[PDB]
Amino acid sequence: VDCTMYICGDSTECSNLLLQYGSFCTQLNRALTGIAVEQDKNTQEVFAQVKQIYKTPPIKDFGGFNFSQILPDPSKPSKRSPIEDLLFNKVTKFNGLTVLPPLLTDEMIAQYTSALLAGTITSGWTFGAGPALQIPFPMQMAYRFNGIGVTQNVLYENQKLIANQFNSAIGKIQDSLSSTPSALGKLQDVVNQNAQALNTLVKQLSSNFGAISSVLNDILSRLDPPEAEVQIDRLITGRLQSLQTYVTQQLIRAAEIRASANLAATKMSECVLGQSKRVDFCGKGYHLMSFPQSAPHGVVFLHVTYVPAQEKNFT
Amino acid sequence: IGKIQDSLSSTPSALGKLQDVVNQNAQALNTLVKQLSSNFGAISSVLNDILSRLDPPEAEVQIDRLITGRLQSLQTYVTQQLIRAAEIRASANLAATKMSECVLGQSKRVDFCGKGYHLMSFPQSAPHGVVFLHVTYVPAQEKNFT
Amino acid sequence: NGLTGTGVLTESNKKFLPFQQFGRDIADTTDAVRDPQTLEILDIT
Amino acid sequence: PCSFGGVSVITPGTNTSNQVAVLYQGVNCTEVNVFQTRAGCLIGAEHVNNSYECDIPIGAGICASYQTSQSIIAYTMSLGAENSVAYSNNSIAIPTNFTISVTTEILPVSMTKTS
Amino acid sequence: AYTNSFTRGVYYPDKVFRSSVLHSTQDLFLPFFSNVTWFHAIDNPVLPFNDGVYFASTEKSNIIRGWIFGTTLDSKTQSLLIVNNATNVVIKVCEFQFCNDPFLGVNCTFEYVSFKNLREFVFKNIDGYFKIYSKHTPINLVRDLPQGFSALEPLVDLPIGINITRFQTLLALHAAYYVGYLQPRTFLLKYNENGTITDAVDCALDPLSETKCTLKSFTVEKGIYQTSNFRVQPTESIVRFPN
Repeated sequence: VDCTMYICGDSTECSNLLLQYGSFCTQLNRALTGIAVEQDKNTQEVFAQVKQIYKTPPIKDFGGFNFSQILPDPSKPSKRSPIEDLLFNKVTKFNGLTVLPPLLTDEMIAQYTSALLAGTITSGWTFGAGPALQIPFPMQMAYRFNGIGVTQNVLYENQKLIANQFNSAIGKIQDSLSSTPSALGKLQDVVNQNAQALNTLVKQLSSNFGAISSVLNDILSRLDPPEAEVQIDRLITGRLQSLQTYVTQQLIRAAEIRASANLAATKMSECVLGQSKRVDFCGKGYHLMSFPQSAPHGVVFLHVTYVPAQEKNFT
Repeated sequence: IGKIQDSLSSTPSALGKLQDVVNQNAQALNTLVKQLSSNFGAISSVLNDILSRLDPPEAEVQIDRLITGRLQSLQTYVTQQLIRAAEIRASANLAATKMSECVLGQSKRVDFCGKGYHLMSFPQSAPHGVVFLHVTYVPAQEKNFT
Repeated sequence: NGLTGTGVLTESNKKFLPFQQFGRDIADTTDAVRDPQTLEILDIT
Repeated sequence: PCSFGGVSVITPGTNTSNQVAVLYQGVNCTEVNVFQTRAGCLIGAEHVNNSYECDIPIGAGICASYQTSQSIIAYTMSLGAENSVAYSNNSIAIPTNFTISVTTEILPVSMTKTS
Repeated sequence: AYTNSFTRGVYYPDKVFRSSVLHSTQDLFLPFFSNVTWFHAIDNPVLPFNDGVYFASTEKSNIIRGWIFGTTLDSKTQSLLIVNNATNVVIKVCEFQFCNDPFLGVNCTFEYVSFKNLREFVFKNIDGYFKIYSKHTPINLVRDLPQGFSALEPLVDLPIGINITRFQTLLALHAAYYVGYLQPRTFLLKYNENGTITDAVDCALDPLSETKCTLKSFTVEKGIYQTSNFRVQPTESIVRFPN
């Protein structure tokens, strides 16, 4: 925001009479710079976990695992997954105020997420702490199954049925995400909150702030001294206390947003880069895989679970 | 160990986190001290000359503007110091968690303490801060096989 | 002038070169003024 | 109505040098060395084929640095080198040697008290 | 663009002994782009004026000897008219029978009765008094005066301010002029305890100085900063209002 002209209405009078107050909007701008730099620091922290870019081989022979629904589409002009495009499609300043563009853009965000997906699918968890080593997908799955506490031969003796189940599950989750209209609640809430905040901030100007008149251009240099100072100082109390609550509801909002970001970063580092033993951390049930996706101002996860379903009485 | 001694002796960019909070508190104190000297429309800022010459019809508004300006500025002294306390308390919670988990045992968590496979950890003291050393294991040379 | 109070007088060392009238400090107040009538530096805190 | 915007300054350290460039925010150069960009008007910067990572961030997906000696130039963001591996039904990699590393970490603990 | 009385031209607004502290003051000072040539009368006489000299070189004099002039080349205004006995002076807007051409021989108070020794002067007519400042060092070369960083230290004075004519710091002992190009803005000072200090700094030589004054510091660190918002110039109002 532009403090001096916003609060004085570009008045030379206001100018040479308001120098009594001091550095108020200077530290206001200090706080605004602080929150602005915090935003980009958070974004870089969450999405800067990988040092080298990788790429998948062009031949798609992965033993039945049709990862097309999550892989980027080279044919389309934008190299994004079909579910990413579905998310992007379902998801849909003048009197001294400004809006800044983000430092990072969707193109390199998509590049980062695609590189992460390719690296993890190609080399399992090996690349998380050293040089990537190639290893077959069924052998990686056997390692995961031995990790959970089941003998490996079970996977071999049922791999076809397991692949069929996995393909069916991927199709069904695609159907569920296409059908689900209530998933975007938090992001919609944040956007609507910001919109309403700025709306009431701008609409504040039209009020008198208790003024015994309303014409802005004519009176306030028909008669400056005690009707100016009072109108503009109840205007500045109104303005800098709605911005006291503006800045500070924005900082507590950024505090909860940064707690969310910290938990998201931990989720990345544990569930996505490897396999976690903590119960009911990376979703409910048993945790095997992890697939991240991109969203406007948000991130989307995917999980793979193992569940038993047919017991029998025994002695 | 030798190379980490040399690296810490050489690079001076580590202490920025502590310097930030130190300068933040110093700046806040300087601002609140400075804001006293203004007049806020009063004819004078020295109270003795005030009550000697100009009474409190406008010294009552000068004390009103003083008390309200310090309402914002000292409620915000405690308010940004309070959000700072929230941040430092989250930091202290995280520090205690790291203490207990990665110093009193061995963590299986991925990249929770350093990069690689953690083996050892030793804490070191800093003014209003703490220092950790992580010893990890990294594979070096690879070969192809079938 | 116009300062009075109860306390222990303190010595001074502040120097003074070619152009002054009265002592003034940084803090927008008065802290140490050389004696106007004796031309001797005197600081009282 | 007419627009407005902040005037931004990009500079290296004082002891390093004293040459300085200027950045205009949100303005259009057609409506005001010249380097027309999406962000605005730049002086001393050029579309340079070689790229580096971000050193002094400016915004809008572009970063500038004191570069060719060193001068204030603008370059597009660079992430890192690319790589790929050979995955086959009968392929495997294995390590043979190791190494030891030491890393550090810093965290704040508290703050001073006043009255 | 610097050719000196050096970054003097910062006179001392009062005797308040600020010491080793930052403070920027807005006062009456002098603008940019002061150039001049050398001519004939069909190499620096009286300058474009105010009280002394400009901003970068070195010297030490023992030169000046004589005078018959007015400081504004008028002598109706305050001339360098020495009927001033060095303890009592005369300065005459005091109306006497003026000769349009001066001469030389073989009420207007100082006691109170009718310069590379860089003693500044006083004809700042805030309700009519008279006085002098004082500092010292000389001219044997192109321009000079010396370096430091602050105003000096207070002992005895009676200050009201200056109106003489040749922008300052002055020229004396221990054709047309030439001066340089100086930007007028606030001036930061640092009065060390021992008092070995002369200089200041300006704010709008360039965006470098803009940051220097905006951050209220000197050692500008590597980074990016934003100064005062540049309002896009509204040369004229808008044709939208009715009649």
